[PDB]
Amino acid sequence: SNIPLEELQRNLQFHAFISYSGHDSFWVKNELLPNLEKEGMQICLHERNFVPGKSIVENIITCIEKSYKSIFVLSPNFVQSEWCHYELYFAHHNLFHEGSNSLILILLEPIPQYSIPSSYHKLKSLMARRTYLEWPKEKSKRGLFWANLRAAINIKLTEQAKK
Repeated sequence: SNIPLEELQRNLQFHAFISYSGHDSFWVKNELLPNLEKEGMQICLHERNFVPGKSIVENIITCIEKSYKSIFVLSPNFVQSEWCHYELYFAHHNLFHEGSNSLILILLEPIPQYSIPSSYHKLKSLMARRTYLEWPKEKSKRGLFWANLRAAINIKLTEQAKK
């Protein structure tokens, strides 16, 4: 017995979600919030009252399934404080590809590579994704950040690997 198409149904719930830490939650809500909300898109951010009896490890990858785009901020407090919560991400690989046009990388703060453990493949992997956005120290440079962020989405990565 083959199930028809009518039986299977799929729909979107959110436009995009951001992944940050409480340490830099203010900046995200004082920069990213006003940066995304400005467009009027459904931004899925952290919110009290978490769903009980639901593993978070899966939510990390699920966020992309329920959302249209995945936004993550590269900060030190993330691996310094949320080294475990993020560690789970490692197990997840299909979460997203390299040539994905629905991901926004924002480097809120620098991160020490020497500290990056060999086991941390997801973190060290950044070495290749170093072509992400960086938060400027000057206020006048802030305009460039958002500018590059958008352009980065307009451009599509180029990767080719076959045997």
